[PDB]
Order: sequence, then structure tokens, then C-alpha cells
Amino acid sequence: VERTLHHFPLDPASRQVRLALGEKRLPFVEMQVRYWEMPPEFTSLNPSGMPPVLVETKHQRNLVICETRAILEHIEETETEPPLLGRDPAERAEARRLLQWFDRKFDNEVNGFLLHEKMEKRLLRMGAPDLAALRQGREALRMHLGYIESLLQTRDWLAGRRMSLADFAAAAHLSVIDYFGDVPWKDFQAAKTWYMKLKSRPCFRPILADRWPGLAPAAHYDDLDF
Repeated sequence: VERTLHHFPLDPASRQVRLALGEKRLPFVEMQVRYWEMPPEFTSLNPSGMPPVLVETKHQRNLVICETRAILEHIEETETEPPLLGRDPAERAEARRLLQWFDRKFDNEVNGFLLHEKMEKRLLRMGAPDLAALRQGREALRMHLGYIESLLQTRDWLAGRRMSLADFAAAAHLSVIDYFGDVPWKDFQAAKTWYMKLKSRPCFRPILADRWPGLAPAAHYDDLDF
């Protein structure tokens, strides 16, 4: 199968797909999309206008898989090597719960403040961050970090004994916040240790190489020691 991933580098959803494909050693070509500019041609691929979109081609027939709910389940169903969902129903349920936790709750309570006020406003030339919005995002982030810390002191990985899509979801989201220097790793020891381990995996390497014009990452962003 040929794979083309239409994505935006600093998008957590996109990064989850890049981590899953990398971890499964599935090659893909990438096409970067400035989706906020609503390029007509991308909206013809995905009517929501949002990345990521994975196009799988086999014998010149295309399967256009849009956004993470469809993409991640497709990957896990069709490429078992290695599994990013556990075998026990409880581990599968817990990982999926955590996918939803990050894609909805974390995205709303943290990203809607920290990523909106800094990255999105910059890209749309809408001016400076609202400092109160930033303070609200930072406090929400600390509450989410505390939650994952409590999990990681009781489990090896977020969803239990096996590394899963839940780890990649949390790490994808945190990696973008980390690019903008906003994660207080020093205060959450189990979470710091967990991220350091994820960040050193081969699948993470391209993500650490991400750079976008006008958006200069924190100095430690691509350091394996931080």
C-alpha cells in the first residue's frame, strides 16, 4: 500500500497518525497543508477542512481516510505489527477513553487557550496573546498533567502495562505545547520520565525535526535530555 499523509506539522491530531505509522514502520509520503487558509483542493479531500488525511493507494484505487478516529482504528485493524491497542477489553477501553480525553477535553481546556492564543493567532495575524486566556490554559494544563501523573505512578503506560495509542495521543498533544515551551515537566516526575522515553523512540524523531517558519521552538524541544 502507498500512503500519503496530508497534515499540518504542529497539529496534535496529525502527530498521532505520524507516531502510529512510524511505530508500525509503515512508510508514508507527506504533504503539508496550511489548512487555516482553506485551500479548496484540501476541502475536496476532507469536507471538514481539517487534517490529518491519510490516502492509501493500492492498484490505483484510493482510500481517503479522514481524521484520527477513522485513521487510528484503520491502522490498528489492518496493520497488527506491533499492536497499539491491548488484547484485554479493559486495556482497549481505557486507551480509547484516553484518546477521547485528549482529543476533546484536553483539546478544549488547554489547546483552546495555549495553542489558540500563541500559534493560531500568530498564523492568522490576529495579534498578541490574551494573558488571562494563557493563565487559564496553563492552570488547566497543570490539572491535566496531575491527572496523567497519578496514572503513571500506578501503571507503566497510560492505559496499563502496554504502550498504546493513549500514550501517543497524550504525547502528541504535549509535544506541541512543548514546542512552545509551555510544559512544566519538572513538576511531574512520572510524566517527565514517560515523555523522555517516548521522545527517544524512532517514531518520534521526525516530529522532533518539525519546524515551521516564524515559529521557533523551545531550545529543549528536540533534546533527548531536558
